[PDB]
Amino acid sequence: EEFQQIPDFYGCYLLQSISKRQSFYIGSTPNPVRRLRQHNGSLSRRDGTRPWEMVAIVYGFPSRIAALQFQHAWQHGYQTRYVKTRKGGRSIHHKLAMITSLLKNEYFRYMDLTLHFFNQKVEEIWKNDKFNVSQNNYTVSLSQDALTEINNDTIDDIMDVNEKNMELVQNLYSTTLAEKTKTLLLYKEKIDTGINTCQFCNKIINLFAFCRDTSCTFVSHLACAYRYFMSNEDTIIPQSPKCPKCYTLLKWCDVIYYSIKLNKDNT
Amino acid sequence: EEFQQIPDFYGCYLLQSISKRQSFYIGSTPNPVRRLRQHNGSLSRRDGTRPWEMVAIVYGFPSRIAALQFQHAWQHGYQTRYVKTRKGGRSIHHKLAMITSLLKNEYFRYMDLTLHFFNQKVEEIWKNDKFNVSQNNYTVSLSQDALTEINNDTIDDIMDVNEKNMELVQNLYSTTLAEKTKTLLLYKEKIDTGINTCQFCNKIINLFAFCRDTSCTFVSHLACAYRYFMSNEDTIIPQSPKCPKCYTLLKWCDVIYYSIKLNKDNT
Ligand SMILES: [Cl-]
Ligand SMILES: [Cl-]
Ligand SMILES: [Zn+2]
Ligand SMILES: [Zn+2]
Ligand SMILES: [Zn+2]
Ligand SMILES: [Zn+2]
Repeated sequence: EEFQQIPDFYGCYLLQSISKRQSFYIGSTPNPVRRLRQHNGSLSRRDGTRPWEMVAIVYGFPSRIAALQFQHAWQHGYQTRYVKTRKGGRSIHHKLAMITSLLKNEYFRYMDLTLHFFNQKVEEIWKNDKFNVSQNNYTVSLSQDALTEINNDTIDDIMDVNEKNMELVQNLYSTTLAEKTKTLLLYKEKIDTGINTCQFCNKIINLFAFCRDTSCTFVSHLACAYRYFMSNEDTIIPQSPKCPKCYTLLKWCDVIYYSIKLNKDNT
Repeated sequence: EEFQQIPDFYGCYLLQSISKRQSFYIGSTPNPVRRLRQHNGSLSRRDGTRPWEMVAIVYGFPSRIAALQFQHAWQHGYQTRYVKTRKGGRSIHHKLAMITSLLKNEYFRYMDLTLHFFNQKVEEIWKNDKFNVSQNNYTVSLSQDALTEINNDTIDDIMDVNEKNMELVQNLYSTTLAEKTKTLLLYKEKIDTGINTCQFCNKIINLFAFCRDTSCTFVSHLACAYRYFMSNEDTIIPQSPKCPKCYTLLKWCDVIYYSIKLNKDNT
């Protein structure tokens, strides 16, 4: 209906088999923790494909549909270079080239997505950009205590990677939700308390826009913020929206997420 | 969750005041009929802005969020030309230039949107493209019995336009839903009956793809269809997917809509 929200979490992930390093899987899900557990099932109930390491996830999608299409393109879409080139290949290099293609050279560039690595070696192969996909505007993060050059010579090695990788995926998922919860609760507090006017149109406010900095005093109509942001390359989405009060670089999709969510939760 | 659907209907509309021809309003809604009625309220409970004629609607959006952003950009986004130019102006020409900008020159081009006119004079001013926004890939339709050059010299004139415009908006809305319902029911019938294999991978099928032509026999995994479609300019969305069985030009977003919906309704 007219109250559908941007998902709290929706990501597109790459799995790499811990023992079979040239085996990959691309999927998408609103709960990576649960999904990775299904993917691995039980190692006791076998060719060694399982267990999988989730090595990277792209998240922040405005909906399931847009995540599905990122997934489709990742799996079977074409690479580009700053024009179109060869279809996505088999190696880790090709899998990671497609990410760069989609985020940097494709319309996805405008969605303020986050690319997160759970494996540092996979992060560096990506940063490498072997095929020179690109010579902003997404986020790249790497897990604290990310895995480095994986050992898989032994059973204990393999079970260790699996185990640490779970913890790492769990930490990103729970922190993200918790950070969203905290930020939401403080925006609600701001609305329930003050009778604040929009910074721009000065009319007592129905969708809201706040700063990321939850102690900052910037508040406005969502459509007013957009107008200001489009005023001071971008034609239809503000790609580097600085807050007019603190100048912290905002993510416009983030601002919409809380706007939509705060509106939804009320009703 | 993982069962969110592409909306049965979600559109971005332009209103033009019947009496005040230079007054416009841009909005978006999953139910244009209900929304237009709210916009007009009652003419008995006044400056003559009301009643509004809904002159055009863009629909087919994958979600509320994407419709919201089309709306934002329409209202306050920049025009382009085949580079960026002047911000959207006040005239009917400028309002309609922004549509062309968004559909033809912007990422929206890939969403298989439909631009529908309820007013033929507004359609022709749009087709005119006074500012030469563009020298595929959306649909343009015009209401059967669309209004031509509006009379608003009198009360009866004005109430007549209002009245006919309602009927016209109602006919597009109800037909669209009914056409979607019919097409869905026949795809369900196809699944409940046959034990069909995918046309491409030959494995007995979890998302489906069918032809628009509901009597056509093409069926496949959604991801398989996408792969085929990306094989035979487009880098990540198949812009002219011809069915492999009948060669009718498909809309990929339409195919996803029924795919997602058929999957959703089952569970
Ligand atoms: Cl296995
Ligand atoms: Cl009025
Ligand atoms: Zn305002
Ligand atoms: Zn601030
Ligand atoms: Zn198949
Ligand atoms: Zn066919």
